[PDB]
Amino acid sequence: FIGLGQMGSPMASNLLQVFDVNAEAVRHLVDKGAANPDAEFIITMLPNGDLVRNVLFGENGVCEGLSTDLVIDMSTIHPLQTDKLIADMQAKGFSMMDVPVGRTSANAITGTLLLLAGGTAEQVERATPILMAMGSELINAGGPGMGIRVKLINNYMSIALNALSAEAAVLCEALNLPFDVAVKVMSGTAAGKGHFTTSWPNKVLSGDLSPAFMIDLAHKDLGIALDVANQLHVPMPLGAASREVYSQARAAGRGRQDWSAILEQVRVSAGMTA
Amino acid sequence: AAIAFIGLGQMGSPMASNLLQQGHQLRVFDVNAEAVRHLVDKGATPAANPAQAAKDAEFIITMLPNGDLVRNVLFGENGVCEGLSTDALVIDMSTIHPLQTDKLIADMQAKGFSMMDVPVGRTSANAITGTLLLLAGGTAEQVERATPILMAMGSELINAGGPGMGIRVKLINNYMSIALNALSAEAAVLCEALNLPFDVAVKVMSGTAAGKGHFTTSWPNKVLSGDLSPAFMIDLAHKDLGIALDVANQLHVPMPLGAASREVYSQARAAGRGRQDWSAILEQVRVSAGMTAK
Amino acid sequence: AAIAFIGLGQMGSPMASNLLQQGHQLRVFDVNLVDKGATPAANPAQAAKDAEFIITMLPNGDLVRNVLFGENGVCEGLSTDALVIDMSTIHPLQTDKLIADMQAKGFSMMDVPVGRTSANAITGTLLLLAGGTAEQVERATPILMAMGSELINAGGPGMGIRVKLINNYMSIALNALSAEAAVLCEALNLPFDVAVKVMSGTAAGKGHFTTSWPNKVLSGDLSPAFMIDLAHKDLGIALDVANQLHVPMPLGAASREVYSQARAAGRGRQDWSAILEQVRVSAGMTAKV
Amino acid sequence: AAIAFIGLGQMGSPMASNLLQQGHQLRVFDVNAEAVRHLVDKGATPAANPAQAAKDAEFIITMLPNGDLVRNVLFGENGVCEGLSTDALVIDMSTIHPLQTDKLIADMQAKGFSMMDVPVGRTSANAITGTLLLLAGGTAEQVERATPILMAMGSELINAGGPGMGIRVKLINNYMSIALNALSAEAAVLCEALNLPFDVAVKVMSGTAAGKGHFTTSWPNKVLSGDLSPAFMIDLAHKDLGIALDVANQLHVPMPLGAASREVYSQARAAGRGRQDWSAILEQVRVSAGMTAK
Ligand SMILES: NC(=O)c1ccc[n+]([C@@H]2O[C@H](COP(=O)([O-])OP(=O)(O)OC[C@H]3O[C@@H](n4cnc5c(N)ncnc54)[C@H](O)[C@@H]3O)[C@@H](O)[C@H]2O)c1
Ligand SMILES: O=S(=O)(O)C[C@@H](O)CO
Ligand SMILES: O=S(=O)(O)C[C@@H](O)CO
Repeated sequence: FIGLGQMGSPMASNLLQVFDVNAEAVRHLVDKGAANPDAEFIITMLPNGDLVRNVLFGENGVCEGLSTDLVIDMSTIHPLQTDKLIADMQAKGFSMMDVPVGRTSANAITGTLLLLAGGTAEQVERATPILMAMGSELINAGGPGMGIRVKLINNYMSIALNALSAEAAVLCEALNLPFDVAVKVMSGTAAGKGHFTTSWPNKVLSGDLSPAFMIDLAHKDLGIALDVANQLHVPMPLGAASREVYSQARAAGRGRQDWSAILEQVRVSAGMTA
Repeated sequence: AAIAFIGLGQMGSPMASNLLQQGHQLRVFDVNAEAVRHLVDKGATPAANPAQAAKDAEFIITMLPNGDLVRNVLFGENGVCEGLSTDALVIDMSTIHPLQTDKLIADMQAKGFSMMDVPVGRTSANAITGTLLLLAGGTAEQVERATPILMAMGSELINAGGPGMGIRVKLINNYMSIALNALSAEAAVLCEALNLPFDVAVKVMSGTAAGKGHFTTSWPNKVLSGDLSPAFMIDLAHKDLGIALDVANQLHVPMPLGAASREVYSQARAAGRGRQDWSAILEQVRVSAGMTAK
Repeated sequence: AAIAFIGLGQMGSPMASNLLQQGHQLRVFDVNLVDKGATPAANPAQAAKDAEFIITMLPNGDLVRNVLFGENGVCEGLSTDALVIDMSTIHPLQTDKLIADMQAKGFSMMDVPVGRTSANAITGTLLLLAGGTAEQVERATPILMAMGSELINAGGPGMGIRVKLINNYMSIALNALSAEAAVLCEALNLPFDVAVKVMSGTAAGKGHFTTSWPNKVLSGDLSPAFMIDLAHKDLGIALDVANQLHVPMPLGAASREVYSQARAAGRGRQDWSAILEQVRVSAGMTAKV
Repeated sequence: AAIAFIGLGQMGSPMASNLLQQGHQLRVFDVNAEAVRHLVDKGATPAANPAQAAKDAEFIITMLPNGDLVRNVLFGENGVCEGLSTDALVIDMSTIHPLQTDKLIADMQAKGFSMMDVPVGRTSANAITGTLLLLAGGTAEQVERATPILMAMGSELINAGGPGMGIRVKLINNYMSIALNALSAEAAVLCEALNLPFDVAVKVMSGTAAGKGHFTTSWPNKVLSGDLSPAFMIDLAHKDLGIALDVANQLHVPMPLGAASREVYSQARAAGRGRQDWSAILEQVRVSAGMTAK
């Protein structure tokens, strides 16, 4: 176990049923059961992909003391950094898999993390028994580097959504609507349940852009929301940006398409095809 | 009961159709005569204008595209006001500006008339099957009076808890879902650009705040309880957002909402919230809007 | 000349005052100048009776319509020989509709909104942004030069409001961008005066309109002087630094996603002036180059 | 003088060409052998790698796309450090991350070598004519030593006032100019969508802060003098921005920078700045960045 941070410390604690630069962190794990990296499994849980590399390949690195018999990076790092590390370890005969975790440090404590299993379909079994104690659910990401990839998508979505949710909630407060009422409504719609499993499956994801809710009408409602926010001085940077995305969809002739067609617009914007 | 229905559009037409199916007597108006004709086939009496539609109706329903057309249908040349009785109840089910709704409810309360806001959640497919989400504003008395009529058009009613609270919860819901659609698109195209099957992303996000939202997950026992002690620190959220935007920018997936959201997290860091729970972003947006800190 | 003036606000009041000072005869109305020689009127209609020129200076295009076409409106008192001058800053499409709805009833209407502040309204040194026909601008110029010091022929009906909006959009948004650059400057402990000296030698301080654009994108030449890929990369460095120093840069952040869209569309090796072409395509216009 | 020049791109090539024209001896390296060949025709000595280029050079110039390629050219396999003397002066004229520059200047100061940052303002058109703006970081001694070499590539030099201050003022300049290009595009396309000739817009904007900028017009005697009394009120600026965004949204001209800018003005209004001069936006962005109000 390399890394005794907000996630590392409780994860290692659940295993006890070790190296870190902070001697106090070392001391806390010793009083629950190494100066640098004959173990079957190396787990790294470190803040960035540089520290992971410097802990595997640096002066007094893991590689110098590692056996030819899975290294599991559970860190949140750059996917391309993960790909290069898995290849640079595959180059020297060693096996490396990416198993980052979903959910927070509260779930790390209770061993109820979402385990986001990258690496080979075979390789998942080899580490799976060990890591299925540290989380409550495992998702087969379906290849090397797919673990960190689905972690990034999930974290992007949840972190940005928090900012958007804040704008909606303070506009709610500025309009003197109890938040409890907003939440009750939004829990029954895409607002609370998301579009991924509601508006998208039978429309854009099925290649059907025939309208259930038209982009023009969505665009118009966004205008009302931004007028209200601007008269009540609730800054809504995400709302403001989102209206200009809808505006781009209108410019491209998608005005009478279903709102799920925004997905197709962002695909075109990224230089993808239909 | 005797109902006037003005606005026979994608929503209006099947809503009015469900009222007739439930044995109500409808006077219908809309500028499109074909829309009028579809409801007349189904038993509605046609009216030449809003005034005629409103004559001796207990309930006046408007379903129109904006608050100006609602005003011009209530107060304009041959308006609802000209044919309305002081005993009737006006239900605007339109999505319009909440402050336009407040002014219309007051300008109808000024002339002895009763007006309530009952906008709807869900689409035209649900209007057809009478399974709309009914977002009932107006007084508890007005909601009780109107509920029997409303339950012919929708399968669920939510008491929004006052005049104008119906349109407000509609606006908050629609703001959230319309903007979220744009954010969801950024996540899905970054997913595709990284060659991750989308079904895998959705499976993962369905188990976290990404798919379940923050309102009922990260918020209740943290910021909404006045506890800002970190479960997930703003600085770490800020860092992960940076990685996402670096990747998107290397793969040329434009993420305007992500990019804006990082500058919100940056503002939270500048204000000393870096070691607070990510739910503290709510407190940052409240301060940013000139509200008193909780 | 015989003038009706409707709207005696922060701008209206001193503008009408300068018209009287220049020996014009004013009928004035406002919902809330007589000391200074104006005849008061009970409503727009009365104000308009036997006026050659009707001036409106109101906060929005709805109040302009309700003052021209409403109960006791200007149309009620206007002659077919008179000229309506809306000097209000309102929606351009609202101006177009008002000029047409007045041309429909035999009345003549031009847009002459004003640039510069209420200090300039007081001294009669406003920037006059003269829309309307060449004839209407000639006819109105003598009246207008009593309220402003400089007149710009916008070159048609509705072009007055349009050039006001474009100018004000550009300057108001630029203020926000300039702020981001200046605070990042301070966060890096670079004296501002040094940054300004440097930026005065580049498009940063001189702008792109008259520097990098004329001989590149505006000439249909997209061959690089400065490549979009490198511009995109520099924006990345700026946002990383700002994010480490907690200087929020919402305009920078948005701008990088615009450059990112230009890269997605295959413009990475084009000149940075090609961003104009990208925004034209984004707005559903036909590509020029 | 004996100069090593590594990076013969859109900037590098003509800069090195101007050094040869001024009778300096250049050892040139680039991964593109055709770029090497163009400067060899003009009198340059080709080198197989950075090391060879650096052997017995008084001045080492790097002009590369990013700070990683600069490091790999200075410290990599057959790097500049392998052929560099303790007597030479390394001048990175690249646009890279300021912290990457600080680390490179320190990692070269650690091995007895001298390194300074002299990035350039203006484009490759100015590189060709030797009229670059030279943004001289490093010590005043290093700037004096390098100035005669530098003045062959640029027409003016600005003493940025220390190591790493060259790249810092380059970043401020480049941030401003790159983002301004995006904003200028929004204004010009809204202009076209409204069927207003651009030349008319430019004539007007040339007489205001739109064309002249705020730094030297609206800011000096207001916010930069500590005076926030209005010439143009934030509320009025906020209103005009709203009209522009309504028009753009009706004509489907996407204006992401405009839309973001209005939310900045909105934050200024929430903070009580509505009746302050528009120059007070500077003070709002300072507060947003956690700086003390001036
Ligand atoms: N283009 C401008 O207007 C301008 C002006 C001022 C500053 N800058 C900055 O100056 C730098 C150079 O810009 P440019 O316009 O010359 O770009 P460019 O891509 O035309 O020049 C880069 C050159 O470096 C070469 N190169 C890349 N990696 C190399 C390596 N490891 N070893 C040797 N050669 C290598 C490339 O082949 C190319 O010839 C960048 O940092 C840029 O942002 C650009
Ligand atoms: O993935 S989420 O649960 O939204 C965030 C948590 O994983 C913190 O890293
Ligand atoms: O200095 S600017 O004219 O803003 C751009 C050019 O120098 C490229 O770096």
